[PDB]
Amino acid sequence: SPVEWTVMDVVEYFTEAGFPEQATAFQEQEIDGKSLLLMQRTDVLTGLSIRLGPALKIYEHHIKVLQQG
Amino acid sequence: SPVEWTVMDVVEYFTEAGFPEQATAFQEQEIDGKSLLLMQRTDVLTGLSIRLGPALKIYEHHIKVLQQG
Amino acid sequence: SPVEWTVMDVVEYFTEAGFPEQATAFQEQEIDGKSLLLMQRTDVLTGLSIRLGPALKIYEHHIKVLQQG
Amino acid sequence: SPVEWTVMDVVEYFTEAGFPEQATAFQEQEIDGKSLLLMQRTDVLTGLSIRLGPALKIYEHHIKVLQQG
Amino acid sequence: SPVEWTVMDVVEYFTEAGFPEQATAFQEQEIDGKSLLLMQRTDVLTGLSIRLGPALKIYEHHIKVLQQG
Repeated sequence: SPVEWTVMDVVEYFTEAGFPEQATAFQEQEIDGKSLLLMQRTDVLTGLSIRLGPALKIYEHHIKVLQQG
Repeated sequence: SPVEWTVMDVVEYFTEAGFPEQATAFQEQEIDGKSLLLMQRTDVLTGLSIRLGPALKIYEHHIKVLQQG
Repeated sequence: SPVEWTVMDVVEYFTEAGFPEQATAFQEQEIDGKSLLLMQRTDVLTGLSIRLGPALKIYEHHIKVLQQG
Repeated sequence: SPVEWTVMDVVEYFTEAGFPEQATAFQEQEIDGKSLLLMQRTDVLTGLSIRLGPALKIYEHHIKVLQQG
Repeated sequence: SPVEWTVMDVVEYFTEAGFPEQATAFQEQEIDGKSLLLMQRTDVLTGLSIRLGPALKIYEHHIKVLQQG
């Protein structure tokens, strides 16, 4: 079902996961669930224009978790 | 055949494929079919100045598909 | 343990370590101890906007050491 | 042999090779024949500030060919 | 002994090696001998804000040589 998430679904997920400031970057880059499942580490860390601290946790604890589950 | 595509052909491909806003980047970077078949992942995600969501699908389901065909 | 360090704990650590000018970058990027243990080499050298000389020592003699201890 | 080419020699080569617009970037970056033989793929695609399309051909059909000869 | 070099020692080295314009970047990035021995290729090519041609020689013929000697 993550593969079916809209951009707004992705924004809502990261808002509810505790990254409401960084969630808007997924809207800015038009990242839906299908694109989310295609992202690699450098895409999150350097491609979203977000601070490195949250970016590291967004990838390792959510994007990577989503791609593996 | 992609290898013979002009820059106009590459722009038309991504427009017809549903990326009309991103197709502009292929004109800006003067990417013909021969250059298209040389592109790697980071060239699409960071070399076109396009949004990451569309860039991820452009590489995975189009540039990669054309190169493997 | 480092995994529980706050952002201000991280800034304090690098201040005591002799990088007080670079310590502000960890505050800027909101890097706590959990984020610190997720960092890779390029994150320190290109993601903190600090000088390269201090960045190389910060990674080799502190971040690496903390991740390996 | 290319290893002896001056910066101007490199500029004239790419001018004669059909990349006159991109040839000035080798003057800007002060790339002589010895530097040319040290370049890797990302150096051409991101280090010359040239368009991606021409840069891909410049690496694949010229710089790589000179390094492998 | 290279590991004991100060920042200006490094600046002096690259000036005498024939890179006086690029030697200033080692002062700007506060790179002493200890930091010089930690540098990798991409640090020289993208982290010093120097022209690519000289940067390629600086890494291959000097920084790599010092690290291996």
